[PDB]
Amino acid sequence: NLTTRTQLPPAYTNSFTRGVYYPDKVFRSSVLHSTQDLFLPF
Amino acid sequence: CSNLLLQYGSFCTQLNRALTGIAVEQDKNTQEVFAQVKQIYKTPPIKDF
Ligand SMILES: *[C@@H]1O[C@H](CO)[C@@H](O)[C@H](O)[C@H]1NC(C)=O
Repeated sequence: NLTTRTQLPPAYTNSFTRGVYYPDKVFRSSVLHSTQDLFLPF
Repeated sequence: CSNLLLQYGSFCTQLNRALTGIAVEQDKNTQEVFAQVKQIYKTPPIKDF
């Protein structure tokens, strides 16, 4: 157990243009592919 | 159902593009018919014709 604690209110931050992953394992170049999936909103 | 439709995709882009072209074409048609002159000549007040 650890007790040397000092709680603070939950800090927040703006996440922008983050959380994009390759949706498949196919090589694809010069394409404006569109997908629908579990993605992190901008 | 939207996810199932999404694999088509280009069909509806095509359809919406066609209908947008039609709408623009109509506003065109009205312009070319009625907007022949870009000077709003107001009618004279006295009708001595
Ligand atoms: C302290 O440790 C015991 C067992 O390791 C655990 O059951 C208990 O929840 C702990 N209490 C705190 C305040 O960490």
